[PDB]
Amino acid sequence: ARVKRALNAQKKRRTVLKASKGYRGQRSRLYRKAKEQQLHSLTYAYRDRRARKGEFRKLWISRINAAARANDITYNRLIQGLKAAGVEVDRKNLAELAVSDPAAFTALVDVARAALPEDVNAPS
Amino acid sequence: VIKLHDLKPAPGEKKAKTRVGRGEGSKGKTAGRGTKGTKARKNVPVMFEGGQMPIHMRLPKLKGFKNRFRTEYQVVNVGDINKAFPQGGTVGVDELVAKGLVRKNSLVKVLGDGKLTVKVDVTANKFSGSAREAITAAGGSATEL
Amino acid sequence: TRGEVSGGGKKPYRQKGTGRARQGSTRAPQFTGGGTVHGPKPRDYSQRTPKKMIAAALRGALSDRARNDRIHAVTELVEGQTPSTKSAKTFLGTLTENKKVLVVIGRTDEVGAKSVRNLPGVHVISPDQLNTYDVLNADDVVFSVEALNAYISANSK
Amino acid sequence: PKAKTHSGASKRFRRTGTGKIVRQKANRRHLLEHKPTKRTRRLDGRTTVSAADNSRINKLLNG
RNA sequence: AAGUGUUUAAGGGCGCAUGGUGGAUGCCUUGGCACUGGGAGCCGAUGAAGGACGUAGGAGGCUGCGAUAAGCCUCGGGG
RNA sequence: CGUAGACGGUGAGAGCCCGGUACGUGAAAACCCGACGUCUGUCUUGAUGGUGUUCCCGAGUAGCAGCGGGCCCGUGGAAUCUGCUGUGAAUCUGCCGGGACCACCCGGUAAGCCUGAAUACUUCCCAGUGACCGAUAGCGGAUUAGUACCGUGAGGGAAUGGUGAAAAGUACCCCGGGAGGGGAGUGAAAGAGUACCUGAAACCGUGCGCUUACAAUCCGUCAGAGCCCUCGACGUGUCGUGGGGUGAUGGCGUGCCUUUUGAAGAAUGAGCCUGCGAGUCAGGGACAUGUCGCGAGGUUAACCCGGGUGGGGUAGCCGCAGCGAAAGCGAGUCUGAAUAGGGCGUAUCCACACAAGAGUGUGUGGUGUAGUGGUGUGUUCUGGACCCGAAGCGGAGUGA
RNA sequence: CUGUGGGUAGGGGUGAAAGGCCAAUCAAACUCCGUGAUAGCUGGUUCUCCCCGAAAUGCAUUUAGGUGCAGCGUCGCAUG
RNA sequence: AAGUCCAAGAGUGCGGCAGUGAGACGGCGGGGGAUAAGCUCCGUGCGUCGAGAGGGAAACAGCCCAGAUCGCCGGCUAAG
RNA sequence: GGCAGCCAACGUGUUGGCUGGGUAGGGGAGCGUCCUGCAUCCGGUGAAGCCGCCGAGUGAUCGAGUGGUGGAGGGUGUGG
Ligand SMILES: [Mg+2]
Ligand SMILES: [Mg+2]
Ligand SMILES: [Mg+2]
Ligand SMILES: [Mg+2]
Ligand SMILES: [Mg+2]
Ligand SMILES: [Mg+2]
Ligand SMILES: [Mg+2]
Ligand SMILES: [Mg+2]
Ligand SMILES: [Mg+2]
Ligand SMILES: [Mg+2]
Ligand SMILES: [Mg+2]
Ligand SMILES: [Mg+2]
Ligand SMILES: [Mg+2]
Ligand SMILES: [Mg+2]
Ligand SMILES: [Mg+2]
Ligand SMILES: [Mg+2]
Ligand SMILES: [Mg+2]
Ligand SMILES: [Mg+2]
Ligand SMILES: [Mg+2]
Ligand SMILES: [Mg+2]
Ligand SMILES: [Mg+2]
Ligand SMILES: [Mg+2]
Ligand SMILES: [Mg+2]
Ligand SMILES: [Mg+2]
Ligand SMILES: [Mg+2]
Ligand SMILES: [Mg+2]
Ligand SMILES: [Mg+2]
Ligand SMILES: [Mg+2]
Ligand SMILES: [Mg+2]
Ligand SMILES: [Mg+2]
Ligand SMILES: [Mg+2]
Ligand SMILES: [Mg+2]
Ligand SMILES: [Mg+2]
Ligand SMILES: [Mg+2]
Ligand SMILES: [Mg+2]
Ligand SMILES: [Mg+2]
Ligand SMILES: [Mg+2]
Ligand SMILES: [Mg+2]
Ligand SMILES: [Mg+2]
Ligand SMILES: [Mg+2]
Ligand SMILES: [Mg+2]
Ligand SMILES: [Mg+2]
Ligand SMILES: [Mg+2]
Ligand SMILES: [Mg+2]
Ligand SMILES: [Mg+2]
Ligand SMILES: [Mg+2]
Ligand SMILES: [Mg+2]
Ligand SMILES: [Mg+2]
Ligand SMILES: [Mg+2]
Ligand SMILES: [Mg+2]
Ligand SMILES: [Mg+2]
Ligand SMILES: [Mg+2]
Ligand SMILES: [Mg+2]
Ligand SMILES: [Mg+2]
Ligand SMILES: [Mg+2]
Ligand SMILES: [Mg+2]
Ligand SMILES: [Mg+2]
Ligand SMILES: [Mg+2]
Ligand SMILES: [Mg+2]
Ligand SMILES: [Mg+2]
Ligand SMILES: [Mg+2]
Ligand SMILES: [Mg+2]
Ligand SMILES: [Mg+2]
Ligand SMILES: [Mg+2]
Ligand SMILES: [Mg+2]
Ligand SMILES: [Mg+2]
Ligand SMILES: [Mg+2]
Ligand SMILES: [Mg+2]
Ligand SMILES: [Mg+2]
Ligand SMILES: [Mg+2]
Ligand SMILES: [Mg+2]
Ligand SMILES: [Mg+2]
Ligand SMILES: [Mg+2]
Ligand SMILES: [Mg+2]
Ligand SMILES: [Mg+2]
Ligand SMILES: [Mg+2]
Ligand SMILES: [Mg+2]
Ligand SMILES: [Mg+2]
Ligand SMILES: [Mg+2]
Ligand SMILES: [Mg+2]
Ligand SMILES: [Mg+2]
Ligand SMILES: [Mg+2]
Ligand SMILES: [Mg+2]
Ligand SMILES: [Mg+2]
Ligand SMILES: [Mg+2]
Ligand SMILES: [Mg+2]
Ligand SMILES: [Mg+2]
Ligand SMILES: [Mg+2]
Ligand SMILES: [Mg+2]
Ligand SMILES: [Mg+2]
Ligand SMILES: [Mg+2]
Ligand SMILES: [Mg+2]
Ligand SMILES: [Mg+2]
Ligand SMILES: [Mg+2]
Ligand SMILES: [Mg+2]
Ligand SMILES: [Mg+2]
Repeated sequence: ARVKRALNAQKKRRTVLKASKGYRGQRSRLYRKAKEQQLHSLTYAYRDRRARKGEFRKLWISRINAAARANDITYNRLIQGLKAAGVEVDRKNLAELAVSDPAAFTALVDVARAALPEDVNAPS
Repeated sequence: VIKLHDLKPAPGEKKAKTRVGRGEGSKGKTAGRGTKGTKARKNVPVMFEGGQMPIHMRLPKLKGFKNRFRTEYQVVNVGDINKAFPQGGTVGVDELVAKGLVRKNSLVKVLGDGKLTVKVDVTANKFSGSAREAITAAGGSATEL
Repeated sequence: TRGEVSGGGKKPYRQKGTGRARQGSTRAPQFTGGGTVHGPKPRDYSQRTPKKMIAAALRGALSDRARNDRIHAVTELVEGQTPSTKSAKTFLGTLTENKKVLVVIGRTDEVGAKSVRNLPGVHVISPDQLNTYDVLNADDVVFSVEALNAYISANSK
Repeated sequence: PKAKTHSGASKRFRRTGTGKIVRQKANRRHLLEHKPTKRTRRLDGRTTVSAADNSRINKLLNG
């Protein structure tokens, strides 16, 4: 019972080659080089799927800091005051507030400053 | 009505063969052998120890000889006569072979292990002293061949 | 195998200096036309199961047919002196509607086995040759009086 | 082909009624004068083979 | 005046659509492989096994045949 | 219709279309078989068991010795068989063998010769079959195949199958010197045109869409403007739980495999694609573990009868008692002078006693003891034994 | 010096001797066969996922880049 | 004596199948060396790498933080 | 919010608690290929193969969903 191993062999080839479309060079033409590229591609996708949540938090913090300093307050004091006030909006939607409607951001900065110690450098 | 396609092996009967060296998912590129050495390609004989004197060569040969003229006996204990013969009676070698107490063509010696209670007439190649006392103290008689 | 294919005695070329893979003969397995490595060789496939296993399987299959009224006894398949697939087919059709039947007949009865041999679903076997495979194929088993008695008598002692 | 028993090991190892494999202690064939009798008699009779060697001795005995 | 700001493709990349080359894959087969049951178990100076050269109305190869040369006679079969 | 539903072919799956199949019938001649006669030979100028001695019973042989060979037996205490050399008998109250040798007993009758059956094999012929291959497979050889070719020679030794159902194989016209094509026809199809079934990938073009000429890129991934296409909705261009293509730009980012303490490594291997290329099989082998049958039993091997996978086959094998070097004894046995300790053995557990807390023993009762044969898996043994690789060794030959 | 014909063959031949030459090969030619020689050495060994998960130490070794046994992994059973 | 104890997936015994037996650097105790080596040889219920991804040290197996079941365009922290 | 391994509780399929980096290596459960016993189904109103579209599964992979090409054999179940 001899088998011709070509029906089964071609399946993963087609999978990997179809996944490797758009690759510049011979990484989209040859099954071996495309497979080598797919290894890196899926590890990189895992890595960046994990770090995307940090990149977006970085972006939100940067936008919030700029808007806060426009409102004449530092970012760190702003979120310290928001923690003190009990207003518990995350940095994502706090960035949507900074961009879309700045009046609510101004009011929220007012609340954060009102709920902040009379001396932030006091020994307490 | 069971047909040929209704037949199935008993659960747990058939195990799958371990096909080895068929990828890195299971057992690949070494087929469970690890890296190089003698064992990576052939084997080691079971009587090899690395060149030190083996276990079968540093120990003395067991003392004695074999005595090709040995007289071996197939042995029945007296307690089995009770079970085999609920009433006793005459009990030779060949009507003791039928009860599966000895092999078919061999010398038979009777030993006195269990407890014999029935009236029996035992004939055998040889007897034990305890067996003879048990046979005759239970009311029967024992004769050698 | 590697040593049975034609040729291959020579070492194909020098073992060093040529800039090519070290090759010991042209009939090596990796070559086209080379020897097969772990390839089939003739095998005897019979395995010897104990006698009472076989006998018990026979009895169990025949019991399975008997519990469901799939066993029939007949005096004979067709009135003798001449085979007739037409009349034997009609009688067997009265006797059963299913597709496959075992027709267990004594070896001497040739007129009967001749008249039932060409029916597409009908399998003819002798009582002393009865096995579990043929009875599990059959939807019905059709004995003759002689063959049923013969199977009973071969197992009555 | 039927397996072969290792002959050098059969004339050295033996099994008891239950099935443990026994042995003969060494250092008792010559050069005996300087050995005290306590050493001489702690060196004779059989002794069961070690559990570490029981695996190879079994293969040599059954072949 | 200062500022801003599309359009280049010699050539190249990617996707698609369309072909060429190539001869895999599928499905096969005037070929093989392993056996089973029989037969016959030797041929040769009455020239063997195997060949050379020839041989058809027209050139070669394979087959058949031998200067009686894809054949000659007799007996059967068959159409 | 069927004693025929085997298998093929025929324009695609045919028992009733063809060849056949089941079943019957047929040989002039040659050859192979028997059978009956001529023929050939022998036995009967003759049979039988007795009663008492002499002769005969395979000679340069047996035996013996030296040196070898072979026996399970490697010179060993070494018989039996046997070669070369030397020496060398008896004819039956002889001689040979029974593992040195001797005695007694037993078996036989060397140095003369023929012999069927049961056993081994297949160049060749016939008929079949395959949980065999299917064109890089199977024979080296589906085709010029031991061919072409390579070598002085022994010798080595390839590659090459598929139009269609049927050649109906493209008349005629046009461009071209032809090759090749374009119309027209053939055909079910010419995305079947004797470069011919299907026609993948590598590789090579052409057309369109997006992008790209201030930019240091393991060539991706995540975020992402702009453009292009498409699906919905409202409507008539802008959103939407949308989907594709391409991507200016920004963050991160040192190939794969081997082998290494450690390689992106400037260590190895790999130009690319397609096809191929490595733990297999045999065995009542060994050990272990599943599963099944029977169970103190379990099972047959050769073999015999079955057009079968079925049935007989008790020879053996394993379990059933051990201790001992052995004679032997036997729930014991060995050692020993020891009812004196220890070794091994008495399935295992429960209780009740009697003795010591030096590790518990002894005994009376009870319970009662599990193996074996198929077969799957792992490992193993003997085999080329997971696959590939030397320099070299031997035998017989070919070459000045 | 040269043509034609011939002879010597592999542990052999031939050598004004270099281990030269013996069919582009010579510290023992080539072919086939033993034969799939043997290599403690190098290389390669092909699908997936789930659970667990080392060692690079000791001892011996004609041993030191190999192996045996111990240690250390896994699975099954017993104990807890 | 307790603790852990819907776990260490811990000990110990028997068995089936192993791989391993070239280790590296860092902290502490030492031999050799010149109280040199990214040297060499030992000890360590020492660590990490090997066999470890992620964050820090510019880059940087072995240092510091921390042990990756998958997803999220949530939050709090560790070394820094 | 999804999965899985070990274990526990009621109880008999749920829930809960712990755990789920990993080479050599051990164990378990599976994907795809071919040949076959038995059973069913599909196919010149177009099988396989190939090329796509649109999808699916935790992975090998799937598409008795669909088109193009193609021209005769295939699928599925349960064993070998
Ligand atoms: Mg792209
Ligand atoms: Mg097998
Ligand atoms: Mg691996
Ligand atoms: Mg690999
Ligand atoms: Mg292993
Ligand atoms: Mg390797
Ligand atoms: Mg190593
Ligand atoms: Mg090893
Ligand atoms: Mg051996
Ligand atoms: Mg050969
Ligand atoms: Mg090169
Ligand atoms: Mg070789
Ligand atoms: Mg071949
Ligand atoms: Mg039988
Ligand atoms: Mg022996
Ligand atoms: Mg002595
Ligand atoms: Mg003394
Ligand atoms: Mg352009
Ligand atoms: Mg003859
Ligand atoms: Mg001719
Ligand atoms: Mg005629
Ligand atoms: Mg047919
Ligand atoms: Mg004589
Ligand atoms: Mg000899
Ligand atoms: Mg001798
Ligand atoms: Mg003779
Ligand atoms: Mg071929
Ligand atoms: Mg083909
Ligand atoms: Mg060939
Ligand atoms: Mg020539
Ligand atoms: Mg037409
Ligand atoms: Mg067509
Ligand atoms: Mg072509
Ligand atoms: Mg074509
Ligand atoms: Mg620019
Ligand atoms: Mg830079
Ligand atoms: Mg980028
Ligand atoms: Mg970068
Ligand atoms: Mg190296
Ligand atoms: Mg390395
Ligand atoms: Mg190094
Ligand atoms: Mg490199
Ligand atoms: Mg480089
Ligand atoms: Mg190297
Ligand atoms: Mg290279
Ligand atoms: Mg190949
Ligand atoms: Mg086997
Ligand atoms: Mg004994
Ligand atoms: Mg003594
Ligand atoms: Mg005792
Ligand atoms: Mg059993
Ligand atoms: Mg088994
Ligand atoms: Mg040679
Ligand atoms: Mg010559
Ligand atoms: Mg001259
Ligand atoms: Mg000459
Ligand atoms: Mg010389
Ligand atoms: Mg030559
Ligand atoms: Mg030369
Ligand atoms: Mg030579
Ligand atoms: Mg030599
Ligand atoms: Mg050999
Ligand atoms: Mg080898
Ligand atoms: Mg773990
Ligand atoms: Mg030594
Ligand atoms: Mg080890
Ligand atoms: Mg273990
Ligand atoms: Mg605790
Ligand atoms: Mg745990
Ligand atoms: Mg553990
Ligand atoms: Mg070592
Ligand atoms: Mg070491
Ligand atoms: Mg170290
Ligand atoms: Mg160092
Ligand atoms: Mg130090
Ligand atoms: Mg030092
Ligand atoms: Mg150092
Ligand atoms: Mg240290
Ligand atoms: Mg390593
Ligand atoms: Mg790290
Ligand atoms: Mg670690
Ligand atoms: Mg610290
Ligand atoms: Mg914070
Ligand atoms: Mg801090
Ligand atoms: Mg759970
Ligand atoms: Mg894990
Ligand atoms: Mg974890
Ligand atoms: Mg592994
Ligand atoms: Mg399929
Ligand atoms: Mg099937
Ligand atoms: Mg149909
Ligand atoms: Mg049609
Ligand atoms: Mg097929
Ligand atoms: Mg179509
Ligand atoms: Mg199709
Ligand atoms: Mg299967």
